[PDB]
Amino acid sequence: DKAPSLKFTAPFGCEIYTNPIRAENCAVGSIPLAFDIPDALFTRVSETP
Amino acid sequence: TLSAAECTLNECVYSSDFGGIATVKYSASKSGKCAVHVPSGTATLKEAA
Repeated sequence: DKAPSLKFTAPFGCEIYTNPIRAENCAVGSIPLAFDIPDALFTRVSETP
Repeated sequence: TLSAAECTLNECVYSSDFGGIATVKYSASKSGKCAVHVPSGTATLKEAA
């Protein structure tokens, strides 16, 4: 008697894997992304439609 | 002799170089050359004709 593993009881629908011990696709929180785009990639308005 | 001309600023950035394009719709009497010029100091024209 050991109860179901974390594969079946982890909140947010995490997938529990081993080697290495990890959780996957936990639908909690948000990742704040920060982009640094150099000025070269910004073309002119006349070039785009 | 020019007639029915309208200027649209389809692009402008106040940069040191020629950072602006003006498109003029024209209905001229005949083909030829115009001495395009801005009497005011608001803008500097890349082309004198």
